[PDB]
Amino acid sequence: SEVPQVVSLDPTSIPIEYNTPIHDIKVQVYDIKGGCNVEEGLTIFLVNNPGKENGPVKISSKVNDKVSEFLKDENMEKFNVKLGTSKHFYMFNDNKNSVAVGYVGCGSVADLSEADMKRVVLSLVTMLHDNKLSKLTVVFEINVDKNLFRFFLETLFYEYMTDERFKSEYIKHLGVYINNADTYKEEVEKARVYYFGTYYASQLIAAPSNYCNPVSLSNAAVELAQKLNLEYKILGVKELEELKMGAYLSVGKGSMYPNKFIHLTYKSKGDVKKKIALVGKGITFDSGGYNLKAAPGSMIDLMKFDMSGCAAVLGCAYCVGTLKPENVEIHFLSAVCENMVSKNSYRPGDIITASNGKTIEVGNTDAEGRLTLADALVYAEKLGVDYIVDIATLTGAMLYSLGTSYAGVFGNNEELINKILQSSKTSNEPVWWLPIINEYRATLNSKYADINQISSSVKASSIVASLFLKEFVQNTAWAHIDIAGVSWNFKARKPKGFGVRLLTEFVLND
Amino acid sequence: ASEVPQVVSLDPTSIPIEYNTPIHDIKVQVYDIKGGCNVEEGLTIFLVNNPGKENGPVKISSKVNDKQVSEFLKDENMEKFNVKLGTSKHFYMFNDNKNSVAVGYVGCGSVADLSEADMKRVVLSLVTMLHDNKLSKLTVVFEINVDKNLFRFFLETLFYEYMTDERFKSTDEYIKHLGVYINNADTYKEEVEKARVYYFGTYYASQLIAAPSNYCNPVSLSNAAVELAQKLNLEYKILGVKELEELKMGAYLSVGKGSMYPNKFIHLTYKSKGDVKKKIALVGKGITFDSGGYNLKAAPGSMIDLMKFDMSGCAAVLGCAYCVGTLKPENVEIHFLSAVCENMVSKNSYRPGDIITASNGKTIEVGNTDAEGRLTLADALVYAEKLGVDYIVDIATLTGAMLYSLGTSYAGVFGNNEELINKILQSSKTSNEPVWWLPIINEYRATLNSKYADINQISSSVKASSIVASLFLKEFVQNTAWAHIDIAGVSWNFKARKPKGFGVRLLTEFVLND
Amino acid sequence: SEVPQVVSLDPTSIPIEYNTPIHDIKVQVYDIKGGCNVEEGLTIFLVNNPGKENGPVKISSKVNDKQVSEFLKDENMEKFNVKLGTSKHFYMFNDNKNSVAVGYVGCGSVADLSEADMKRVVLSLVTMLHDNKLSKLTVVFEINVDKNLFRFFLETLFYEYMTDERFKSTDKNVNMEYIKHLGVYINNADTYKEEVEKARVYYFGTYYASQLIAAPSNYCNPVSLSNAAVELAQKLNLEYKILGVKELEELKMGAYLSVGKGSMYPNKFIHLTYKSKGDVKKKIALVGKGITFDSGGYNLKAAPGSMIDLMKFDMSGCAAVLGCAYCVGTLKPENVEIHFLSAVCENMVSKNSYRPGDIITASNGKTIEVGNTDAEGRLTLADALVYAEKLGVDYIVDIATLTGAMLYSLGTSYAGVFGNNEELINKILQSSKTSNEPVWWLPIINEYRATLNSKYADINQISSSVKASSIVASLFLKEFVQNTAWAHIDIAGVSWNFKARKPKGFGVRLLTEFVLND
Amino acid sequence: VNNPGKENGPVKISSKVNDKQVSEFLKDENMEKFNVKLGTSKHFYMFN
Ligand SMILES: [Zn+2]
Ligand SMILES: [Zn+2]
Ligand SMILES: [Zn+2]
Ligand SMILES: [Zn+2]
Ligand SMILES: [Zn+2]
Ligand SMILES: [Zn+2]
Repeated sequence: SEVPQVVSLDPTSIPIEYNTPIHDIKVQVYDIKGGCNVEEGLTIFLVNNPGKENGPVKISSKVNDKVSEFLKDENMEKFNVKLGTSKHFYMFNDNKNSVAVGYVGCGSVADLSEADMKRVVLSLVTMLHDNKLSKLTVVFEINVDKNLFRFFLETLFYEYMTDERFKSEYIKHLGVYINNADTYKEEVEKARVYYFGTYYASQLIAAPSNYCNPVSLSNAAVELAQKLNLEYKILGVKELEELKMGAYLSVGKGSMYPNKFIHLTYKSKGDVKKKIALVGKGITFDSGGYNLKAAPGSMIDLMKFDMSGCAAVLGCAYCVGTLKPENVEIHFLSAVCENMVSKNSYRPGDIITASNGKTIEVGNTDAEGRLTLADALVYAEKLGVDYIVDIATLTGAMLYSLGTSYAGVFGNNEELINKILQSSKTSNEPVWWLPIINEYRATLNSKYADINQISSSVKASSIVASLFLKEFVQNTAWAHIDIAGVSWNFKARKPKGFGVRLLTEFVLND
Repeated sequence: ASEVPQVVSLDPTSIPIEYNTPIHDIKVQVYDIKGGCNVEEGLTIFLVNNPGKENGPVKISSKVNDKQVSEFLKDENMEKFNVKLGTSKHFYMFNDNKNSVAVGYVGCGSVADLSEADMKRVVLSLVTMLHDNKLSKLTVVFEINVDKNLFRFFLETLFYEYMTDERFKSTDEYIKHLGVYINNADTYKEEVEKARVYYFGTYYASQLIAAPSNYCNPVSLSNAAVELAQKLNLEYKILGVKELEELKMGAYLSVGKGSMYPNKFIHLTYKSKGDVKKKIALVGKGITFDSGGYNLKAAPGSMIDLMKFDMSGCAAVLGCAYCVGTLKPENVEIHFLSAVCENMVSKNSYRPGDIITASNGKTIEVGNTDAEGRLTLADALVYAEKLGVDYIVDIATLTGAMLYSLGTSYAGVFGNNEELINKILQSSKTSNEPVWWLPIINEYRATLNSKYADINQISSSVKASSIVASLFLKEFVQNTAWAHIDIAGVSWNFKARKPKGFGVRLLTEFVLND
Repeated sequence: SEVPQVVSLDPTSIPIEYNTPIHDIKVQVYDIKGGCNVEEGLTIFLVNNPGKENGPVKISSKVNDKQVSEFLKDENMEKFNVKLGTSKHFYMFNDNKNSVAVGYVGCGSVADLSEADMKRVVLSLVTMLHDNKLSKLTVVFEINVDKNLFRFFLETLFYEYMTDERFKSTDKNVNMEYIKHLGVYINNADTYKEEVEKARVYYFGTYYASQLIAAPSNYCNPVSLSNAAVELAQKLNLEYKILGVKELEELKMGAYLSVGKGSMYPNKFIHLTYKSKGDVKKKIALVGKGITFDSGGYNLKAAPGSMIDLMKFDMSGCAAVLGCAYCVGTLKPENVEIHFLSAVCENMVSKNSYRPGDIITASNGKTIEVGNTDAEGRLTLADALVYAEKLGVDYIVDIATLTGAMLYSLGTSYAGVFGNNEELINKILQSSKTSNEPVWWLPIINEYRATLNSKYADINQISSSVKASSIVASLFLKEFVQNTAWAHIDIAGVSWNFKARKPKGFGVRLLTEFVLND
Repeated sequence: VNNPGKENGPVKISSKVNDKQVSEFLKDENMEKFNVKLGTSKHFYMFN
């Protein structure tokens, strides 16, 4: 638990902000029914137009200030609903008080996608990032699901929150005019919780590899655990050795940082109707090892993110510990380590031995993720759970298959896959089912070991990796969410925290 | 039918096609296992498994109508051999008539329900027993459960794998009969001729794909489709450059500018003789060589020597024309399409950057001349939709990225309509040509926003090419249920070094079941 | 015969210089025993010190001049050593009170100078002649050389001295004057005298080859090159025949014709024949790869190190053959009949080009699946070899810039020879030794044959698994010779002198010694 | 076994064998069903 250092100026912990300004926002919801007040700060109307370009903006809600003149149709026609196009204006109201008033365009379609709502929020955040306001209020002139409302809120909080921890003001009030604002009120605290789980995950991901390394990551998780009263355990090298976690130990052989295997457990208040284990890939930095990420495209500069799976698990723990779902036992697991080049590193060609006794021929040391997951997956399975769900920035191939938006889920059990897809729906974190194609299993037949780590022929890498992992779950329903492609936001230069909400929604729904 | 232009008089002017294959001469007889097996001339093979017991012993359970053969195949003899999948053994013995018989088995493993890929393995083992053995008869005894579709798949695969394509051999004996013993033989009988047609559909597609690009060019490919149409009584229109310009197919015409072969757009039509209740357009990418154009395929792994196969879509479509025209399904009108052209590098080629106008008036900014299939498909889809069909299904070797997403064993199906997608997946199950449903992610659409044209041909940010190509193709279908099958990954069998003829059975099952 | 043009400024012939200044040099050999007259120009001593690594210069020849003998006393020479390629210049007045330039080039301490050693010597000697205005050079051999080496010295001096200025316009060298006389002093002079005009013919044959290789692809294309061949034959009284496309079609040379499909230039197959008066004892076909430009085709030479800018040299094989024709036509050997074919064409990217994957049919009926369009050399040679074999010949020797792999195996000094007959290969290694053009014997490893098994055609052009591509290409060519002793010299690595940025003219001497010494 | 001259020629076994069943199997009429293409093999189980 002390972090080793090369020089005294090496950080020895990950800075985390738990108490964010976003927690300092008092939120109230109101029925668009009763009309809208414009007493203070910034008022935005979310508007669309079926049959557009988009067409003009028309406000439909009645407003309790003669602001009404501004939002009359002569002036609003000058503005259109093209998705994400916004305008806001300052003006005085019935009190000669300063009000700011505007709109965000919501396209032509009256049902809105995960990604369109994102574009909506980004535009709204833009406005908040450049205006000092005590208050913002939001008027929904577009239909939205209870889930999507939350998503809007979550996304608003997350996108609005800025991470300043490595650099050497916010609204205090959010008001919302919806409609059946009773149906919705309850999404508010969930949103806020989901925001933090997400944001927290993002604090870990964004934490560079020199702050966030196996030891610091393990201390943080223990601290998180402590705050939620989750049971915690950090297996160090000696117990990982006793446990013969050789694939896992092999990957970290090269690091100055001892392997740390995080095991957090959320025992449930209820009757124990599902033991579930969430297993995240925690490579705190992936050099690729001796198969160094040197090829144009390999993105060595981003490989602090290769623990995104682990962070997503941890952020999910935050949400679970907080919202306190009933009837579920949950295990939060991650084989945390670093993939480094060294005299001590495992080599291409090494035959290593997983904790289940499977010998594995390493054909490429940058495929280290499935090696550590193999050992965690046996550990998970030994727990006697019903469901194992792992989540990993496992394969560059994701980017060529589903790309940066949707993650793929592979599995050995249809009904588990289905519970993941439905969590996808309600978490509004897009996941798509991908097959484990058994025809490819032959390409893992080592000549010398029991199994190859990688195929040399097949290029469907995400599929071979799933097939590899599948060899390490004997008897338990298991799904593997590969987030290599979706985890970092390339346009915005930051983690999405992808997966926290989806995993939480998953333990909440099933 | 047009003249194939030539540079030299030695340039071939048609695709050689073999219609009467040795497989057609095979007499197939199906017998019910309950009557026992006669084991005489040829090679008699048992398909045996042992469920649950991995590599378990061979036990022959069918009655054999020969005391010497029964003696040889008693459990005590057979238990020393095992059912490991694809394992095989040959036996030689004298039957009750003092006649030498060859018997054997192919292990079918320890899983009750064989998968398409398992059965391929079995068939491959079986075919190695047919190779290098001058046999007049093979008899195959099913001691494994298969449904009707798998049984048919067994025969198609057998026929297909057994057949050897020797059209291009110059300087470098098939069974005549095939017995099959299986339980409830009478229910399987009807798959036999179906399998025979499917085999040829596929094999025919395969001959076209395997045909090299000097043989199989736009003129000779379309001529082949005309000929096929004439043999099958399908209607046909081949649209040439003049008619294509008139139709304003500037996407399709641009790709072909750099070729010595004029574009030729194939429109085969099968109409049913009774009231037509569904109209379907099947559209295949038909790029008879894809050099990549100015975006030349030069990078390692780009496989420019396999690029004759960039008309696999069109082949699957034509092979489906064969199956449909042969089986004559009712109440349906099918249009078989394929904007055929060749993507070459020339003073006349279209360029990266060129802005081109499709037949629906949409302008396209070309980012990469090697993303040419989507452009030819664009105008095909516009054409297809002007036919006013209920469904448009395209099949194309569109994106190399398929090799990185689903690999070489499962094609991707995208579409704008779930019902149609489900019908394609249904057809996947029953044809046993595996397809997986992949999303058209609307969030990527903005990366197709061109600063100058209505739309970009390619995304400059999104590496998910199959999805982005799909999204592009979707811009060219206004109002019709449409699906798109990316077979780039699966069309060519790298291990066997031949085409699969993939899609033919799939498309045919689609047309037949719906 | 008419060379097509795209614009009127495109050259319609290779410019060829036949009367080179080297031809105007009167060469006299004298016996060293009678002493050196030192009366004008430059007198160079070739001097060694066998044993003493960089030992001193000590002149051994009597010099018939008090003053020049004084200057060359041991005392005065000691400051200088014999390091291979070292040289010095001296200036003095002879007995006739005339200014006289004298010098030496060091030939090292190994009494047996190798090809590459003698080349360094001639190189040093040529630097003494460049940047100087001299009417006469005399060279004094104070080293031991056999007759072949003496000839090689002369051939090399001539070749290296000659400067190719056909493409200079505004930048012709104001300062290139050539000696008009060359005197040679050697032991047993009479025995070396034969070698002078042989050297002179050998030099021209190789220079001629060199001019064709060095002519860029817009000057040297398949029509200009074959027009040059015809002119050469005409000047030498050789029977010749240029097969054009219609005849190549009738001959079903589909492999050859496919390679040239993409070219704005019609394929032209050169066939020249030299026949002895009297009994023809040996009949030989010499086949030269003649790709006048090799883009690689649709497998374009785009990768780093593919040296596309050099690909004018892809007709080096042809050039060697044609320089051989020059030597053979000039020296008129007895009891031979030599064919000097050359399936000439250009490998371009076009709507008309052949494409990877194409299956083409060679003139012997064999179908070939093209796997890479930049393996065109073997395709043209396949048909050239069928044609050669049908001539009823005893030996077919091809020479070809076939494989860049040659740079990884033997590099830039030694060519590789492969073949189907040990005696033929040994005759090649025998002519290699007497021409001083180094060749090394490499194996046709039959084990790699299976990788040319095509699924669809009779044979693959290329291996998709074996990287020993000089061997594979030999395997392929072997398929086109049924029943004739045949060897293949792969000069991809040695044809171009990278250090001097010009052709070596590699092969002419080798092919000539081969033809002569039979 | 080989077949000199005949590319992919028939299998012909010359050795005399000490068993009448295998002798039968090895008769020319059965063995010509097979060819000598390098590496091509067949083998059959029987009772002696
Ligand atoms: Zn890695
Ligand atoms: Zn990794
Ligand atoms: Zn392309
Ligand atoms: Zn293409
Ligand atoms: Zn080449
Ligand atoms: Zn070449």
